[PDB]
Amino acid sequence: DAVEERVINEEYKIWKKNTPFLYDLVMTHALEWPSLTAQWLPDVTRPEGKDFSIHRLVLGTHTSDEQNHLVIASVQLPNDDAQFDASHYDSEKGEFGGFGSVSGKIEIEIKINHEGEVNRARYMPQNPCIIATKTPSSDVLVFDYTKHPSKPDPSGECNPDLRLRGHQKEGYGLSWNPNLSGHLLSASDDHTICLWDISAVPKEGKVVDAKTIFTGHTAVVEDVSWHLLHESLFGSVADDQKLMIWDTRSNNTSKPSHSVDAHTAEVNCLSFNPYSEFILATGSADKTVALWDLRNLKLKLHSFESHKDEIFQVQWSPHNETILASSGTDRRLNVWDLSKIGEEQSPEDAEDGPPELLFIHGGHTAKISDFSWNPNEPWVICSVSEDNIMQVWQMAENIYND
Amino acid sequence: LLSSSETKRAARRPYKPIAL
Ligand SMILES: [Ca+2]
Repeated sequence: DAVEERVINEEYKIWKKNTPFLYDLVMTHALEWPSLTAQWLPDVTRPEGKDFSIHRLVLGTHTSDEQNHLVIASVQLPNDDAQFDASHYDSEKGEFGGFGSVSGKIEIEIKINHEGEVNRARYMPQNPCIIATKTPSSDVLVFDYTKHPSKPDPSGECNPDLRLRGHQKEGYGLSWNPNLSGHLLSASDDHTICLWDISAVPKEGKVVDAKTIFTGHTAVVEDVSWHLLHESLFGSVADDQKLMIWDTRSNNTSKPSHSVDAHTAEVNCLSFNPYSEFILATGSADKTVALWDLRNLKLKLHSFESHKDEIFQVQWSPHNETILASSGTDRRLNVWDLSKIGEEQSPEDAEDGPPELLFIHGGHTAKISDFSWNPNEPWVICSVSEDNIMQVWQMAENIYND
Repeated sequence: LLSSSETKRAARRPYKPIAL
């Protein structure tokens, strides 16, 4: 279908022209290879007497034939004081271009040799130097990036600090317990969820077997996530259309504490609200994000509808309890605002979606694999797609601020 | 720049050009 490909490119051209109206910040960067994963690291540095701050991303590569890498990248973001750079006028477009219109703001800092594509990479909250990765093989890997060179050996020899065993297939779900240092959950296409405790690894060993294996799902487990306050609770979602809440203290690992028929299709992602301890979201192939209360899982609270294809990722804002975002197979990324649920709309606005749909990011031209909210700069998002594009963006203030 | 109605409208209509 060459016509749809032509339409997408023409629609991108319209979105690009519009950016100064809708964004305070928009950067588009072409990675050497596409990344399946994206997570902002928590640290930020503010060098002396300069107009920018430096933030960092955990990324990966997706090469079919070539050497893949675990990647750490730096991103410069402008301070509120900063001056406009007017040295890049363009007579064709009739514009100066904003912050990061040209190369200079994004850089690859570290590349660590990694066997196969990086399906997902997530840092350990208690020690951001530690990064777990999901590979196309069964072995979940842990890297302490300070124990590695910044520039890799060209042999491409993958030498992880730990190799975590338990699974029979690859997966995507990866979640560190923010209250129990070293406790990692993993989901897989083998229908299981594994749990490792790496806080007390003997003698500087290199392999670790799974402490527990949860076997409740009857299909591919797509995502897993710890509760953010309760160290024994965690959720999982799967192609069996189910949301499961698990208790690690329970003696039966084949049955969850609770099971819910959450969707009319595969459930691909979940995320706990970081402010409200009972709220969580799930995304699905039925094109909806569902909202849940842990204290009554029989009743779905709400359904966010508008997405034009399957949803694979969902994340809450780290700064605003009412704000979340979702992405998937369609090129658009949606930002929702639950406070605006039920607000009456004119028919003209209702054509574009329900009132709780705050923003549609149209900067990508291919399936979005992952995105991450910047924990230190409110409203900044990093999103990555299958065509190599990485965008760091921020919608215009007046969209969310009246 | 634009009214609340128009800025919201542009926020949910990514692929339609913005005019004044
Ligand atoms: Ca609150």
